[PDB]
Amino acid sequence: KKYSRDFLLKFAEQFLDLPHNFEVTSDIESLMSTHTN
Amino acid sequence: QPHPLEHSWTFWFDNPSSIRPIYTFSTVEEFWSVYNNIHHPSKLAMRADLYCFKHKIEPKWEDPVCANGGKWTVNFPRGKSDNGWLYTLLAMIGEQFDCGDEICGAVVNVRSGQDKISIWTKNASNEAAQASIGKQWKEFLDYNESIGFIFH
Repeated sequence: KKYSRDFLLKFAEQFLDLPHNFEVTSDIESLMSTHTN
Repeated sequence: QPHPLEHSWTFWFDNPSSIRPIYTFSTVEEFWSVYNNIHHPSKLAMRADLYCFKHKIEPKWEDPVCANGGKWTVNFPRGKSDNGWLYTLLAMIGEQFDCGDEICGAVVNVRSGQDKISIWTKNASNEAAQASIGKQWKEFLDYNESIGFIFH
């Protein structure tokens, strides 16, 4: 499975929502974007 | 129908205020879902390290094949590494390196005077594979100057 940069970028704006199984613990709150979805 | 990546990849984070796994993603859609919700390097705290390594490769002493291997490093002005980091990630997960089987993962180190991005590789003594990775990375980035290689 190979994907060019332009092919990967075609999906970028279509997936703004954090996965529901992504756990945001207190010690990694500083990693999260200022705005999350 | 999601687009599976050839490998699963794990983000790891070393918070300055040690190295913790964040999330393992296995598709293009999962990559963007996470990438669009974590800070780009321009907004990470000083002394933070953000890692993206192939699943089950720890960026630690636990995996000497990678920990004692090669490292390709590029320096950016502080806050000017965002595109270099993204393009490095897309090249890795997209399996665009001819010698990508030697690539373990990449890390961005946010520091006071500069942002550093490194690719950790296996088989540092394979001169041809390391040269191929360094040359291709400079093409993926189109960087004018210093791409440095280190071997322990």
